[PDB]
Amino acid sequence: LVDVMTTQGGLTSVTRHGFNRSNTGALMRCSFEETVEILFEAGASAELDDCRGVSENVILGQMAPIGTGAFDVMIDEESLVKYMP
Amino acid sequence: IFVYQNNITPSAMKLVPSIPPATIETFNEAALVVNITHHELVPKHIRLSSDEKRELLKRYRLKESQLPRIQRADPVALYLGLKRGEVVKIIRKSETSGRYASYRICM
Amino acid sequence: MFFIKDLSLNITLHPSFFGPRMKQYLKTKLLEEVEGSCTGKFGYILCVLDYDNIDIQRGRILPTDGSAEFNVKYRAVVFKPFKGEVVDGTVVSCSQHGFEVQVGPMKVFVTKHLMPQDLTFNAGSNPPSYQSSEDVITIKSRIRVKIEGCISQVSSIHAIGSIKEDYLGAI
Amino acid sequence: LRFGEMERDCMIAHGAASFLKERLMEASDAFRVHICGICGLMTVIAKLNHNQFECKGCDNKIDIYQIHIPYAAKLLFQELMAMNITPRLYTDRSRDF
Amino acid sequence: STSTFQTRRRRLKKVEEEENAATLQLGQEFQLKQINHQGEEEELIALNLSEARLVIKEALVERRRAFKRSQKKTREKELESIDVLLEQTTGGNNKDLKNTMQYLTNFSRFRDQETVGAVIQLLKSTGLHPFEVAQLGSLACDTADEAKTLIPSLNNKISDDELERILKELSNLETLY
Amino acid sequence: RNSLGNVIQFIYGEDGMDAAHIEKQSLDTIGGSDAAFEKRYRVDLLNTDHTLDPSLLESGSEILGDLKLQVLLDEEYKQLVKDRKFLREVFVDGEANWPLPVNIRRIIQNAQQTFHIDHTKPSDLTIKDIVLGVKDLQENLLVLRGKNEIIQNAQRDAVTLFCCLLRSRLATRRVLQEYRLTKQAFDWVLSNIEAQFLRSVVHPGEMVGVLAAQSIGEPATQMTLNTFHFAGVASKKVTSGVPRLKEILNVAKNMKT
Amino acid sequence: VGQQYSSAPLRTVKEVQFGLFSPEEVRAISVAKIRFPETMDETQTRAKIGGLNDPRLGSIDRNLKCQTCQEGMNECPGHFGHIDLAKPVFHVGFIAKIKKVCECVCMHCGKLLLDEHNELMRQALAIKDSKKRFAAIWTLCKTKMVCETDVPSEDDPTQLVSRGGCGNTQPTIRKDGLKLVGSWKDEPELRVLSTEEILNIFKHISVKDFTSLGFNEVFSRPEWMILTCLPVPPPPVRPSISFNESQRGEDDLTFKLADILKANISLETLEHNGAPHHAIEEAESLLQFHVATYMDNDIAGQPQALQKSGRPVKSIRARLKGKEGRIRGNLMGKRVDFSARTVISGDPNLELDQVGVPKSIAKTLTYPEVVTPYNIDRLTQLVRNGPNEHPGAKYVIRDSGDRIDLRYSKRAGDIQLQYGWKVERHIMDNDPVLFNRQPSLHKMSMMAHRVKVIPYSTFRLNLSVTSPYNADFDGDEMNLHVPQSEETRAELSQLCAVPLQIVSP
Amino acid sequence: KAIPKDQRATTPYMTKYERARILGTRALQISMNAPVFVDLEGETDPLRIAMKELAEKKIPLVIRRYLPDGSFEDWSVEELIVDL
Ligand SMILES: [Mg+2]
Ligand SMILES: [Zn+2]
Ligand SMILES: [Zn+2]
Ligand SMILES: [Zn+2]
Repeated sequence: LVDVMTTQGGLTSVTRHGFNRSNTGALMRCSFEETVEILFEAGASAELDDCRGVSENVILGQMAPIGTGAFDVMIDEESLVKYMP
Repeated sequence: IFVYQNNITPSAMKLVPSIPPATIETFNEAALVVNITHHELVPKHIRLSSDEKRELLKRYRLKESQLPRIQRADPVALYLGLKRGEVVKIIRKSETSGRYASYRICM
Repeated sequence: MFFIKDLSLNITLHPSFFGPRMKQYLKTKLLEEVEGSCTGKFGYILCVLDYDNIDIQRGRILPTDGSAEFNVKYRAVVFKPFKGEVVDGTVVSCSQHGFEVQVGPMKVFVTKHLMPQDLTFNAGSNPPSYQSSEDVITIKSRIRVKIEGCISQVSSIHAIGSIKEDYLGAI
Repeated sequence: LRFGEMERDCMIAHGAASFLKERLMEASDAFRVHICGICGLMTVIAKLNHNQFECKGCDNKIDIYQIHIPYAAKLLFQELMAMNITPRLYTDRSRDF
Repeated sequence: STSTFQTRRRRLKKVEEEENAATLQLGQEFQLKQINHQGEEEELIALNLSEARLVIKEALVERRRAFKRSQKKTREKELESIDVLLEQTTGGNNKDLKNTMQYLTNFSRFRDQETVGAVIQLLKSTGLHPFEVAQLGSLACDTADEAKTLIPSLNNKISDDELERILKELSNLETLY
Repeated sequence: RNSLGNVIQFIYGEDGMDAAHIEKQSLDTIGGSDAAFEKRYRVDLLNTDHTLDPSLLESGSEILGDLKLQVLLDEEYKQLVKDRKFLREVFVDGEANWPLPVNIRRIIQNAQQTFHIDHTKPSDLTIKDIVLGVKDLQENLLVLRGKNEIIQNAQRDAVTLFCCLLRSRLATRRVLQEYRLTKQAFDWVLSNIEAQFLRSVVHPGEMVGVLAAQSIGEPATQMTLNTFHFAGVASKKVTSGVPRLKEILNVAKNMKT
Repeated sequence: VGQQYSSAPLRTVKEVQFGLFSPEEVRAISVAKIRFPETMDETQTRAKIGGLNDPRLGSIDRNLKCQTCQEGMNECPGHFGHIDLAKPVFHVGFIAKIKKVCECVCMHCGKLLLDEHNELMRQALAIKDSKKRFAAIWTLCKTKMVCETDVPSEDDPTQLVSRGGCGNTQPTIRKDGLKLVGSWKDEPELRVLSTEEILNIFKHISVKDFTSLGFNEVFSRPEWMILTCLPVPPPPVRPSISFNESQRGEDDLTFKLADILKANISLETLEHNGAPHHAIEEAESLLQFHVATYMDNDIAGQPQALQKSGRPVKSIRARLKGKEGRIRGNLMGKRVDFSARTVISGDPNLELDQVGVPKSIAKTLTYPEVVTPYNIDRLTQLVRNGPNEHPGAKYVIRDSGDRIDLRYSKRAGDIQLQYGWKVERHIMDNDPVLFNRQPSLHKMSMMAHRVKVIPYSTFRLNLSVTSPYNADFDGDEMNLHVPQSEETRAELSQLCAVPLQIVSP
Repeated sequence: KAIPKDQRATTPYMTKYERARILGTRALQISMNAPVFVDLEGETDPLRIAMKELAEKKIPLVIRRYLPDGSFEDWSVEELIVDL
């Protein structure tokens, strides 16, 4: 928590007036106290969203990079062959 | 390094950034009276050669901006006179693990 | 004018075909959804080369169903005509409005008005034809057209051409 | 039953990536839509029979995609377009990072 | 669809699709500078009839072989020999490939992978752009005027005389029937 | 990191350990007089009164004197020492009890009655065995992995505070006179620790952000409100409780106290 | 989801490119000319006029029709129609910036007010962050109030260099209601800034000038904060509510638009008839009002734009505004299917990880299983067992994507299952579930459990798992969500399982 | 960006989140009527089967671990050490 507040430069508060203004994409901040306002000044300045933040995904109903989603899975056809007697 | 007493003329200060490369700094007396860096809480920082950095990044897959930052005007940032870009290696004491490296770029 | 462009594609596969010879089914499904396709973007996908070295890479499992998905990079021979290209082919159909010649997998039509003057149209003929002081163009004769325009359409690419210019016509 | 923020934060805490995607899509909103690969909007005219697709304006037919997002999201995005704001939805990243 | 090795970052305003012609201006997908799967640069691949015929055949043939490695556990004369190859490795509803093979097998100009070789080795010393090296390789031509008219992208790109020495040695290599 | 890429700890908790695997173990090295500390971890093979009484080690009497071992036997000491100092420079309070992965108090208690060790007969450990092993142990409590320096350096760090407990416990004088371990037992104790540790690490996925968050608000919620136990002694009034916490997170200028 | 396959390829969203609607696109996208303000009654005839809501847009009456697009009602996102405004307007939310921008540029020639020349400037033009490189450039121009013609270069302050002309004094500006007013000075000159003008200026702002200010040459030019063509959201956005037939109840939004439309017409008709010059701007404000009060209705300019009966009105914005609304109320938290809730009690006979579900629920909640040789036998068994005997099921589904209501469907008892089919079955002993008590602020407030179907209507849990939920049996209601995939139930089994939670981080 | 089998850096172990998804992912596939590379000693539950498919490390999958900067490291379930 503390580390989060600091880093940036000095003391970034845990409130609409602070952390929720950061370099974080829209929708994510969109999801806290300033909603419509936020969006407006988003499409205003041509924002672009990574869609990397939980909220970003929960809003697009996609699987968010989180534990279970902190990685992709695959089928190694080459190891799929050696697996047959 | 110039050490004024009560203050400098706003007509004066606006002459420092007029002779590059050379750089100039400004400290008040009442300021230097005590070396903050000796304070129980403040832990030692350190400048990093434009290589030890081009490394730190490489070895952390870091984009300049993703690095924790320090204020140009940060007390210790001044005490070591950093520049927009130089990185400092804050090495503190930790109750989790005795030591704990950390870094800070300079904005 | 025929081309060899390097292309890729995505194939969703069911956990079902996740056998020991999966690679097989893929290359297969590839050729099913590839050879014989059309795109004003790529033209006629005719044949896939180097069947042996088709790159499947690793495929990734989806998240709600176990279907996998690979991006199969391949290479095939193509063909997509251009408004200025001079090709010759065999005639096929013919009418009061002009004949239609076939060059490669595509059919290039030719308006009675887009061909020479001294070339009238004869109907009381059989098969139907267009006669000239010395030329005669019917079904099987071979012509050389000058594609004057292209038109992309669903799964094909027709065109309008001419034989009015010089060095064009029957051979 | 309401699966609210709190029960959300809790899953994220657990790491249950998908049991979440579920509660949110496959278990509630979920809806399919056709985006234009050009003007990232809910434009595209999908006549799901003759395959015909189109997006006159960004005048398409070719570059088209289909996606899975809760209905709310479809809604929202429209509501915003309702307020002269255009939330483009893209399927490939160009910024990298 | 079937992506084409180059992701041109389309920024909303998609309006510039220039015309196509014999101004050697072919779609984006066909500039002389296109990218190979490996990730390198490679000149466009322009095939001339007969040169294509062979290429397709080649593949169709060698496909057959590999199509059985896993099963263990004269003009009118080629029309037939081919139809079989197809009724062997093709999907059957590839009416397009068929018609192509006839055209390709009827209008071609070279049977031997050798004569076709000389053709290439010959033309690829003109520095002409692939689409010319192609048309020039699959279109009968006597006068330069005949060539330079059907293929206007030439005109200035080569003295009349030389193009004529090129057309003189094309008729000679022009395999018989 | 967070949704951007910005770091916020180059190691979760500055130690890469998962909260689940931690307890209040004591740092024997810190507390205590310079007097007892010696009477405990000090082993001098060159001295009738400061050598391991053969009734402990098997090769006890054939040691009293070896000068090649008093090189190690000492390298150890100068370390538990360098340690003592390190710690007192960190835990100034003097506080010795801290949250640390791998409970080693127990790991041994098990090693004890799992081999039915008897406090009568002598061990069988080479003094080379102990020291040279406990040294290899730390070589494997890897928390970070990198193939380069920068990282392999950060490793030694995220590990530090631990080893000190380790060495504090696996002291040549300790290992034998306190808990009669045998080559076997010992070699076991070392095995588990290398693991119990490796398991104690944190799993690259764990949404800590949210976890962290939850864990402060949970108790935050139970905090009493506007109490002031000082009231009844005005002028010695200070802001404490939720209104205070508010004050913080808010980064308020005009604080009450 | 949404039923019916589509050639279309299936992808995920990677980026979200927020921009602003250029009037040109608004029309482009639009399918409805949207001329009339009325809803339907083709003179009472039930249908819809080629006027408002469906002059092609989506539909109602359970009728495919949606510009052939058919698919009808469910499976068809409305389409946007447009509605050409007679005279440009402000964008309620953007008034803020539209102003500030002016303050940052003088009219007439419309250009920045501080080039590379003024030094304090440079230091701004470098800050990469369109968000501050702006509130900076502004802090430096709200003061300059004269479009300087010449300023001393990098040499002698004696030699003057020229840039862009016309020094026509710049006016200071103040926000009155929804219009912008500025003064010129010697005894001011107060005149209202006509939108028609502001727009112009903006239109004339340079490319590099856009950018320099927090903008974008492609997705959001400032000239687009001023509405010229109004995008009209289709039905699914402002759905009606029918009380069978002859009884229609439309949505607020549909009404505003109406008023906006009404207002619009009455305005146009005033510039093609007896135009009493300055008696018009008396209804141009009405447009602006509606066109503004439509998106937002909670402003400082008091008039709440009430709707007969004292009802406030529901501004589009009003819908997204946190808690109980679009963003925080429908997306971050949804109500969900396959959920249950009842009073709980203690069972000193269950295992820790178990949760005694009462039968009643088991028989109502269904886990869609996939017909497979491993199960066919046991599966069909349930199917037969019907949806009333416990160990049973209540729906079977074929590859053809169609439901089989096992409680009806003549062929109930019939049916021969198939490899690849699914059988929404009853929850049976040992299915992994997501038990939980509110409020949730602990990982341990939602732990997976081994189901254990039991009699009586109360969820049963083990005492020793009381505190993690922090619940008592004084009539404490708890919830329960049932997994749905095989991978899903795995995330509950291998991660959120009560025993996995015994040690708190 | 791609990382060679060498220069490998990540954990040699399997994140519970990794296993659990695999396990889940597999079972899902199994029940999707997918080939099962092990002798079902009489198992009828796709999970249970997957769990076996795993304790014999005969699961054709490769976890691609992505790194903040975009590059990834691919790890097979054959390799990944399953302690837990
Ligand atoms: Mg209570
Ligand atoms: Zn479009
Ligand atoms: Zn429709
Ligand atoms: Zn001006």
